[PDB]
Amino acid sequence: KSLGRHLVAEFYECDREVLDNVQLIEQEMKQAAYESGATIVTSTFHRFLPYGVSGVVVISEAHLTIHTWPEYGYAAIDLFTCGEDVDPWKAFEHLKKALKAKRVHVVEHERGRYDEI
Amino acid sequence: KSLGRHLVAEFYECDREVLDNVQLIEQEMKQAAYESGATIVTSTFHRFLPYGVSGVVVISEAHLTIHTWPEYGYAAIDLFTCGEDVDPWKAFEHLKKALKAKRVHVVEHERGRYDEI
Repeated sequence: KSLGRHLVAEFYECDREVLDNVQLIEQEMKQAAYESGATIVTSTFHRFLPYGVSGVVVISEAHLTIHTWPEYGYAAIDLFTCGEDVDPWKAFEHLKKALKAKRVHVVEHERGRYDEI
Repeated sequence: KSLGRHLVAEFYECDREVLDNVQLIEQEMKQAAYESGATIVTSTFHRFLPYGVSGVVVISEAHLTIHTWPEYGYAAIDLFTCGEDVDPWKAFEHLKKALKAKRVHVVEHERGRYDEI
């Protein structure tokens, strides 16, 4: 149907200690990419004091990104995967559990629809 | 009304040679980040084989990403920016021009709505 599947997710009421832990966030993001069966290309995570954590796990022709706002218990997550063998929802599940999100809103986009290309 | 603005764009019928030029793509992506008013934290580009370029420019609490499919003249672009000072539509303009897309579809998402946070 499409080259890739992309989940644009809003995570609310997360564990704020976790959202402010850059080493833990990177760990859980890499674990999520593994759960989805994705192949990791590179991974870069950082936390600059005035903010929360930001990071990206670049995968084959796609990416998993996260930007956290500990002060609001909120996280902006994007799970973009390519290939019928890579499931964005597996990454979503692991992350939802790891961040202890109590409320989520997710929009799923078909990136590169075959009838559009 | 929200922490950030997010453009999910589909670029069709792009200059396939540009889509497969990893150095040029990197230049236009960082330049697009400049024109939008964002602050680049880091960036990482990789070329997919036999064809394709992947890249992510991490900015303050956000990101700009691109995944190209030269064999289809298609590129999946994401322009997520935070702050009233950064406008994702400027990056879009620069990229539309750089890739010479002849048809584009863009969805704008509000990431982290204040009324939800």
